[PDB]
Amino acid sequence: GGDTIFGKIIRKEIPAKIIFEDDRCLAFHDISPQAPTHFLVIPKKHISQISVAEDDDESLLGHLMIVGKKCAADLGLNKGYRMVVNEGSDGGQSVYHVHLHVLGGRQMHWPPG
Amino acid sequence: RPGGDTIFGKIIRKEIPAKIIFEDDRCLAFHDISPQAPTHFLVIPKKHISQISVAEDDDESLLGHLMIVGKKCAADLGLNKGYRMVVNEGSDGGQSVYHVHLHVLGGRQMHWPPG
Repeated sequence: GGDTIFGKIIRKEIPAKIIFEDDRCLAFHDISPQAPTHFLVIPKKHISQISVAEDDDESLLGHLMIVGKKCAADLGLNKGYRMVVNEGSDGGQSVYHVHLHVLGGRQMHWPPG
Repeated sequence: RPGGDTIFGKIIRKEIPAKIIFEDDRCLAFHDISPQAPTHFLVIPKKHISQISVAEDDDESLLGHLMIVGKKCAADLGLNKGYRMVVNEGSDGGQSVYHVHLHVLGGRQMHWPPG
């Protein structure tokens, strides 16, 4: 799981509002939401940041996006939504465990930050 | 015509020019014509998928390949302080071209919320 708060969430050591879980990822609502619906999809494998993901991680990263879009449909986001991965300081990455943001329920604007 | 006839299908088939960063059998990376950051490029599959909400379960590897190519191109472009990847879905997501595309933006501090 890793040495971050997201590792604690994976290990069920602190609570989170879990939306979906399987053997390789976990989706849960963001504790500081930026849209009426704002959740995260994270791998259970501790990849600290997208910049260090290996080629063998391709299917896992794609799995996060497929889970993300299936959860978005399940949460009723039929008008659309935005998916975000942050990397590093300029990207605004807040936890050094790879995570996919999914935001919806309001108009998302341009530029995306 | 393989890839469809959105602007991105035309770019895939070299019918409309673009500033290409990387190309392989599965995807194409090229700079955005209206950049929202000092570096702003797109990674698209060559397979036509209109939007992420209709991607199939067996598109997992392809979607992940977009992100791996995105981060490898970011490194090759010297985005050593980081970057943001964005996929827009539908009207609320701000989608304007219905051929799946991953944005990669960097070269400045990105703000929160992401739009």
